[PDB]
Amino acid sequence: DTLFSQHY
Amino acid sequence: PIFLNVLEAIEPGVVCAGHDNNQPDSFAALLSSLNELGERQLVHVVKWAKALPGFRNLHVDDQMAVIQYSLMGLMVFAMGWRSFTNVNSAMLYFAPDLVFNEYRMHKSRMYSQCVRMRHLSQEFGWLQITPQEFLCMKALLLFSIIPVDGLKNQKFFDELRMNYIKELDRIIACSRRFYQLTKLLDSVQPIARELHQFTFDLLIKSHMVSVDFPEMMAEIISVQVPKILSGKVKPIYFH
Ligand SMILES: C[C@](O)(CS(=O)(=O)c1ccc(F)cc1)C(=O)Nc1ccc(C#N)c(C(F)(F)F)c1
Repeated sequence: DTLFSQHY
Repeated sequence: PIFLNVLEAIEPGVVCAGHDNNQPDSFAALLSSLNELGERQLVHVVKWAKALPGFRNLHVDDQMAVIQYSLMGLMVFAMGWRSFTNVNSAMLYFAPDLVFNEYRMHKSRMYSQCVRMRHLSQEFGWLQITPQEFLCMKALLLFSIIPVDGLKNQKFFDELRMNYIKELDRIIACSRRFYQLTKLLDSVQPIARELHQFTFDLLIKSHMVSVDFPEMMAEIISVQVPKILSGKVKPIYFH
């Protein structure tokens, strides 16, 4: 969802 | 020394900002580079944190939360250490290509916070902090800010925090030392909070002042940082 969670 | 072996092994190396040092120090220019630098450092903080002893024990969502909440404090603390070791706290060494002299501090409109960060950087000299103390204290700063209502698996987090405190004490193994280091750790939080306030305000008015934020830093500022400024997410102080 979130850009961070997708980076993570 | 196993725990210290691991911290030294995983410590991120040098991160450049990509700052164009031929342009003049404008607010928008300096800011745009700090924001770009912040994303670059977050990419390294994530790889670091994922590699720290026990960190993968946390629920994944708690892993992501704690990195995002603690990123500012981590970046300030590591910056103060770079400043100390590179330029004896004479100037703020954000990156090799983004070193702040006084004029920069003023041009960035972050002067009061820069002064606090330089004071922190001097503390590293005034306390004779060792590279090993530096590394344990920085590892602990990741576990120093949480939702007042707790994390998804709060017990796992408390047990990790407890063990990082114990490692810091074992690296001190005098009670004066511990008072002073815990006090230095606490002094990071008010600086991080002012930077978070400045950062949030800047993002709200960013179109007006021509400051560029990478997409992922925008999301963090608008989603995570307001939990902190609203008091939902708060630092764990020792003192
Ligand atoms: C103004 C800003 O660009 C905001 S940001 O990096 O996008 C940021 C955004 C969200 C956060 F939760 C934390 C930090 C910033 O604080 N940059 C920044 C970059 C590098 C370093 C270093 N070193 C620092 C500081 F912590 F040292 F001040 C700050």
